[PDB]
Amino acid sequence: SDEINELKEMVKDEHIYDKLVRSIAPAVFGHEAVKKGILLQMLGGVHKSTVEGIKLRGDINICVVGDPSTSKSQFLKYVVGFAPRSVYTSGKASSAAGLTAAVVRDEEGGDYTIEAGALMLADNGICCIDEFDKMDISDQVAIHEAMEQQTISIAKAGIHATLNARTSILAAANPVGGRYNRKLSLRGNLNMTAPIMSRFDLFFVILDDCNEKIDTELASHIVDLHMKRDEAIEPPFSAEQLRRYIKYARTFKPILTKEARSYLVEKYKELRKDDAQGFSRSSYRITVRQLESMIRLSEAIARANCVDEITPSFIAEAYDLLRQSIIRVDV
Amino acid sequence: RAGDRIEVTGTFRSIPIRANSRQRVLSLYKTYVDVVHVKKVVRQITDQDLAKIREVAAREDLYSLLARSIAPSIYELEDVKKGILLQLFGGTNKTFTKGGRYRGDINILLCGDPSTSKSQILQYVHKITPRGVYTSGKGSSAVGLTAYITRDVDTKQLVLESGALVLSDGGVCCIDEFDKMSDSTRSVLHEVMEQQTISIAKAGIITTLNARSSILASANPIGSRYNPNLPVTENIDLPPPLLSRFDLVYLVLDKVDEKNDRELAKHLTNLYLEVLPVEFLTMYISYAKEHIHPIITEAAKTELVRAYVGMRKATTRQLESMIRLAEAHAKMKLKNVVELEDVQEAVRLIRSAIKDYATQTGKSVIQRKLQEDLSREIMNVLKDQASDSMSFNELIKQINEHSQDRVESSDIQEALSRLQQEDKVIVLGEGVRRSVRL
Amino acid sequence: CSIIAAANPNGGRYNSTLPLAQNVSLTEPILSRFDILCVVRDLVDEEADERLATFVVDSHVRSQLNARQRRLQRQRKKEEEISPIPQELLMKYIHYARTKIYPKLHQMDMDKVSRVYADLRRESISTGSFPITVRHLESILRIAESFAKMRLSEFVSSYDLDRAIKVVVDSFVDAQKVSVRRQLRRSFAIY
Amino acid sequence: EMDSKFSFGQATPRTLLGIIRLSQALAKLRLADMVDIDDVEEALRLVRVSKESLYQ
Repeated sequence: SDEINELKEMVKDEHIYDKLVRSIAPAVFGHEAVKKGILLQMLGGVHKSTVEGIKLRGDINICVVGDPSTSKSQFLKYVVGFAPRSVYTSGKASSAAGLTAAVVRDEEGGDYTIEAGALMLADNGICCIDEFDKMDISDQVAIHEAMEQQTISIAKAGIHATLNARTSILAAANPVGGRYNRKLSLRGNLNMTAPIMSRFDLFFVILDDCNEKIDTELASHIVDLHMKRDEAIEPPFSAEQLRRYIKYARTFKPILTKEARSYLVEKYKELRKDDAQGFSRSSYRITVRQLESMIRLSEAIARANCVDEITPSFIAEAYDLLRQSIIRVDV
Repeated sequence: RAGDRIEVTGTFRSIPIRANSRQRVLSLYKTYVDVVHVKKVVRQITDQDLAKIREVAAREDLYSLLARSIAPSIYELEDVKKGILLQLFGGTNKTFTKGGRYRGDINILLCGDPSTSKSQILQYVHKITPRGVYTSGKGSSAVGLTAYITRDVDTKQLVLESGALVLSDGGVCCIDEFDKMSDSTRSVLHEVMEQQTISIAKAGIITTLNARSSILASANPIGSRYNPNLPVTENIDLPPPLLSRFDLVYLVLDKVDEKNDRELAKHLTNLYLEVLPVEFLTMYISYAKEHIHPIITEAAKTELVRAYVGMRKATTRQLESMIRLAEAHAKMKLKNVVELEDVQEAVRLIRSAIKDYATQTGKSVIQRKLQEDLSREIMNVLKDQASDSMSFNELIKQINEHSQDRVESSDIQEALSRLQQEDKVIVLGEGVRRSVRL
Repeated sequence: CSIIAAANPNGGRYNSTLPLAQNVSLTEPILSRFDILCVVRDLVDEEADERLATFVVDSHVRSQLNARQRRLQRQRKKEEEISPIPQELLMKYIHYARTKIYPKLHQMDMDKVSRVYADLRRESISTGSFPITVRHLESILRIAESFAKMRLSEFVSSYDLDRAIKVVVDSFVDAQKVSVRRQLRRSFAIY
Repeated sequence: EMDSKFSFGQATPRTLLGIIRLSQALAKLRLADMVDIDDVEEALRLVRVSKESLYQ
């Protein structure tokens, strides 16, 4: 066809990294930091790893906390139709099953049967759960088990089960008071325990302000949308030609081949001496766990621009993306 | 269909039965009747009704004419009568091809004084809609709503009957007891508030079936009243997310009120001794709620941005759904396009919503006053010892003595759990502790 | 059955200076049904930090009859960079390292351990963090003959005892207090 | 009163319509068709002993 030839024309463009980020969602304005991150979550990274042993990480997992009834809820509406087979669950029913995995009682010929829930059917699916504060104190290690590697285990009144929910989660919790303080860190305002945050990636929390200008332009931004028909806004791509485009993007495997790994190691070695502000400073010490994300995002951004190897120029946006958001942590 | 009052015009017959299942042996017979005729006890749209309502549509006071028609016995109370017919005039599905999928349905609620025809109004709304629901006192539940496994007496197999929220495909969900509802449920209505669907995780099958729905809420107080000169939100124990899942709320008022309760006694003095139709207005709206899909001109958006620039002197959720109700008021009478000035009383109704929160949920004054105060004393305690020994008998003393602005014992539990995560203290039961070192 | 575990303190590794009853929520007697407490430490380094950092980056670089064996020959060099004795066969003899050989002991190489149990229990009751009992010394000789089973030998040497001593005594004392430095002044008397 | 010490009731017509109901009820057992003030004083005769049954 010519649509299969349309990709070959569209792969020979230049600013598609900047063309795509403007053409994500018409229901949002601005926030160009978090628009970059969700697109990398929309694609997949790499999963092939070392031999005879550990299977490493396969994806990234990003959250954004913010004040409720704001533009945080629009991406959650956006992704669940935009993504392949991706389910959405509030994650409030923390009693029977679902988020927590728990078998059913003896019915019609047997107990110990497997059950559904929004992790098992997210096998290469991008599930999205919100409202971290209102769950119980037991599941916060259960999904923490589900995050570090890609399998979960169960032995509740039956034999051990070897199931591997190949997942990539998306989160949006709530702050401790609904309004985010500025002079402090989010170590108080994370409203959870410590090691799941270090198990997580970084966030780019959405800020808030009441200015005379931004409310006026957002008012004009919403009325033509809330028109029955004012389709004067032009995304420079359509939905489905973007959808088949990433289906071409997933069929590579770029490998770092240059000697910028020697350039890479000094940056983290400089980085670890910053967030540790003392020998008795807090245990949010960004350790060797994050080095895997420090390269597996770094290949995925080059997997967006269809380049099969890693340059030291491409990891410039990789270093600061934690670092501009870790200085959001570090005051 | 099964389950109705019935009359039959039947003849009579009788049949034999075999006693053993495999012989020709037979003797106590069984009778049965054979019916000849049975009796219980897109509408055909004419044009005289459309001509009749256009006389009423020529009358400008149709809002006031529908204000007086909804109350055959109820006291006047003009403010509650606005949104009820407006929710009954439940917009349309202004759906785009790509992006959006917004629907103009909104959600009103009410709470306040007990038994002010809170149920009979809901019964009156059940009259005006033919295909609707009716909630019960634990007739439905969390697992009792949908997602069934039930071993029926005819075949002992699976059956998936829909819940009431899916069952209102073409009606208005009337539902109650939203302060005594269990917290195993009151967790899936957020999804039908948001994705308009019910996700079923049952042993049978998975299904993301939608639910074209429309809701109103009839809550109840807890102690005695709506407790004025207090924050009214802390009475109704409720997740502060779902406060944002209602556009405009309103309470009712109460007082001694000797000029009005005397007048309200004169109403019940009457109505006992010795056009306001019942279905003719129902065909008037159920024609209009699918034929006319009106467009908006620029003449509304200029005043619309003038409200928000005066509003900032919530952000967008309150500012969005007002158009979803300003459309329906224009869709009520002038069934072509928007009206440039019917928004000027649509802003009056939501002005009554923000009159109810003059005086947590959406408020941060208390948080600011509390945390700063909490920070001083902890630092002084940390400074005072070679070790980090802060026992329970110490902290009940001096801390309580400090300032009598905070409560006695309802600030001694939650003062540490938020401070647990900020490298300060640890919990070792109702007693000894261990604090921060340097 | 055998039991391993993956314990996790309430936050950081040094959640207190005080003993391990203040650190873990697990109480005393169930904790005493184990043999040893492997504890990790990582504060601040450069040359030990790169020794992980330059190491782990190369691991991610590890991503027809002849060609079936040429891929099998490719399987050799991918795990034999520095050639650390590959796992094609090393697991293949553990199965009869466990069901074919049984070890025994001697008697002339015993009473050096007598003061080891007695003095260290004495040194940790006046300084009581968590105690040792009759079962720790039972675990002392047990992991001693574990090493000698890997010589496929049925005996117990002299080299294996002090090896097995100097993996338990240091791994007990190195979780005490600020006063681990004073205990290390006793440590080389064992060696 | 407005107190949480003893009593209930906060002046609703839902309390009022009961005494309208039982008035014609006592007029039914005592039919002389004398629905007047003397009939309804028997009604308030029975509601004053309804409340303050706890005041001893």
